[PDB]
Amino acid sequence: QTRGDKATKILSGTDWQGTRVYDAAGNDLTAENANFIGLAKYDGETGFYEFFDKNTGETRGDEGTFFVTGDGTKRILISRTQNYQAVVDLTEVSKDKFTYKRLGKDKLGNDVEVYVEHIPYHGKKLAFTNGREALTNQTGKIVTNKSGDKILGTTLWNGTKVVDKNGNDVTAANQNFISLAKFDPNTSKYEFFNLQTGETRGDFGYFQVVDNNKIRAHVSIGTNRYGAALELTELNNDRFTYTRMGKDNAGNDIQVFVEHEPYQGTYHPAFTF
Ligand SMILES: [Cl-]
Ligand SMILES: [Cl-]
Ligand SMILES: [Cl-]
Ligand SMILES: [Cl-]
Repeated sequence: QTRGDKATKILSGTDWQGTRVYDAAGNDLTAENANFIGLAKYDGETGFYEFFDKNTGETRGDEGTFFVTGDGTKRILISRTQNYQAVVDLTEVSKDKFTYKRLGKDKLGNDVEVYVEHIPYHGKKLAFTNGREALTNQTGKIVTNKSGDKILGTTLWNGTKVVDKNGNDVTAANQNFISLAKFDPNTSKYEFFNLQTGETRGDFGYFQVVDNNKIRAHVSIGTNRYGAALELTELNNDRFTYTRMGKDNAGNDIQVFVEHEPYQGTYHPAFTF
């Protein structure tokens, strides 16, 4: 069990409610950062979260993938309904108290570091509006009795091939998806690098393999901020493959499958963050 695994178990064990927002000195800034206060339901098994309104109990319409980094230091959210991502530094994860810090506002409207406290919620029984759906795309063995993250951590990887749903090669139509990829399971850091030059593609941040090894989720904190929760269709020491939208050889928009295998080139890329 990692420190992230321990945190995730605690987040999954109860519903939560934000209580107060404080600066480090304990000045109450809740009214100036009211939007940081709501209810939450976390399901570690499916790597899924949903937020609800503190006063009414109704969904905030914000659901998606969450995780805690392996080292226990950060929570990542990737919203599939509200088109954002967030990384926050965790300061406590205990059965009676969950706290993170981030940027907020003081009474004069200045930027300050604030701490958002939460305690267990025992009000309305909360249910996911949608939940993690079934994921049924598969192109090879998907290992489930070992940590997905640890499988990615075994080697540098590179994209080797892109195929359509019938196995037709469409790699030349999707070269933008072909990178040298580095994954660190302990820190949950990933970075993509150019295969020709060894240099970062400027796409880097935090990743985790979630949902019984069926999703690779990541958030880019680089030049172009985005997140993704990509369904894995093969995952083992020889190969991993995810599916997403791409192009066919004619330039039509189609479902594609991006295969990766352990990298055999000469580069030994370093994280640039
Ligand atoms: Cl998601
Ligand atoms: Cl393991
Ligand atoms: Cl082919
Ligand atoms: Cl394997």
